[PDB]
Amino acid sequence: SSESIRMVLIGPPGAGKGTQAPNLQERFHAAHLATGDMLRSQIAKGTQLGLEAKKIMDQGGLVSDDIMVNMIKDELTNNPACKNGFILVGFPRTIPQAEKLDQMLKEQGTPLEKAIELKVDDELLVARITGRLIHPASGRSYHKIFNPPKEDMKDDVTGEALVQISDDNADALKKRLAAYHAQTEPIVDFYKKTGIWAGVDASQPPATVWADILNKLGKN
Amino acid sequence: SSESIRMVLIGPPGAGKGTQAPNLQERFHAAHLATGDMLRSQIAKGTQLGLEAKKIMDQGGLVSDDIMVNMIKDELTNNPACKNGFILVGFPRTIPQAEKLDQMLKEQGTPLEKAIELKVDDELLVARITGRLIHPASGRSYHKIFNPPKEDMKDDVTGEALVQISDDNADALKKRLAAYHAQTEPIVDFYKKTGIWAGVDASQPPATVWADILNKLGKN
Ligand SMILES: Nc1ncnc2c1ncn2[C@@H]1O[C@H](COP(=O)(O)OP(=O)(O)C(F)(F)P(=O)(O)O)[C@@H](O)[C@H]1O
Ligand SMILES: Nc1ncnc2c1ncn2[C@@H]1O[C@H](COP(=O)(O)OP(=O)(O)C(F)(F)P(=O)(O)O)[C@@H](O)[C@H]1O
Repeated sequence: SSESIRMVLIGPPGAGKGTQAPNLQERFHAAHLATGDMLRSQIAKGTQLGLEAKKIMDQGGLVSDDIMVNMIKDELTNNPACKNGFILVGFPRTIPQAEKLDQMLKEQGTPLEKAIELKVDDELLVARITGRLIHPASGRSYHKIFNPPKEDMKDDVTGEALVQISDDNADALKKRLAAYHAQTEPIVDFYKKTGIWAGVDASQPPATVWADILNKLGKN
Repeated sequence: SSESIRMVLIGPPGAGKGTQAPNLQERFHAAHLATGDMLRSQIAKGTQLGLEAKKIMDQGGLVSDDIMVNMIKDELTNNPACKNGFILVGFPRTIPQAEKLDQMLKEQGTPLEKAIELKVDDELLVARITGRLIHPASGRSYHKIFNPPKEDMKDDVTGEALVQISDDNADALKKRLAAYHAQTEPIVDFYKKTGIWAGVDASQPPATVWADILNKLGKN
């Protein structure tokens, strides 16, 4: 095993998934699989799933549980980086999706090993979301206080300007945190019942949260 | 005038919006605006709007209303193809969106000249969706029964294989078409109000529908 990870990283907006996923990524050289990013990449390719997703999506609807799970499957089966495990972010989001994912990873014979849930109190989140900065290109995020860029409003690797989002606000966030707890509790619960769940304290500085995770992972 | 147009093309899936859109382009030399494609392009280009849209939905969410109109406004202001006019397809879809789209075009100085609704019966529609073949790379559509390709499952101009990506499923179709109606009836009613709506029987053969459209537009 060791130097392979098949896991699911969950947490509310503001917990740092975008900050940890990349650390995990480089360590295990695993594939960082984001659902929306997979959706878009597939629509670009002119694939049957991509086109089917495209038409049902750009028509005011959502893509089916199985179209998602069939795409994840396509990725495991073809993505080059999917051979040293993966890091699934933002999926599942309903029980049946967690259900069909397990039933298909089962098929593939490559089960999830961990479901890391990043924990942090809302009050801390709606306060920390106020000062986030994203390199629009890479999506590399920084925080003006907690993980500041080395140069005033500049991306560490490109020297390009960082930007803050209009939705990066207290009111808008409160609605999203509420929605998050209501829909993630059953999935968290699903992962507890199968024994792969692990809580991590996301209230700690980045490097401490990194270490906490690397430890709950059990590799090494 | 005469060979300039600013309009919306509304109608149920399987109605024929994609099949007629290029005529309108020939006739008027204007841009084809499909919000779905607009969004995905913004996202991929690394714009603040791309960034926000890909944050909202990529977290299983629904992209504003304002992000949409503002993204359309970007097309208009800065896209050359949009200096002749534009053939807006698949927007608006709600009334707020219609009110917001109107308000911006009002401020802009270029309000819609026409809203064309493609009408066809639900029984036919499900049939239109079912037999649909598609050339992925170019997006060109065919119907294995009402408008077949010259060579079996082959794109007329490229010879490249066609695909069946229209969610070929019994119930789901009739259920979705019901959704379109409940969603769309107010947009049409909103446009008869504004005095710019024109309905078109899209059940007739393609060229017969185009002549109906061109006459309805009243620019020829
Ligand atoms: N341990 C930490 N302590 C304090 N701030 C942190 C910590 N880790 C990350 N942050 C940050 O708080 C903000 C949110 O983190 P990040 O942007 O990386 O992930 P998330 O907020 O979880 C999200 F992308 F995934 P999204 O909005 O998509 O849910 C950023 O400003 C980031 O710099
Ligand atoms: N008037 C017509 N008579 C017969 N077949 C037609 C006619 N117009 C279009 N078709 C077709 O019916 C199907 C639907 O057409 P098309 O793919 O062009 O538009 P629409 O279904 O209206 C859509 F693409 F824009 P969308 O999926 O965006 O909602 C295709 O199979 C195409 O061949």
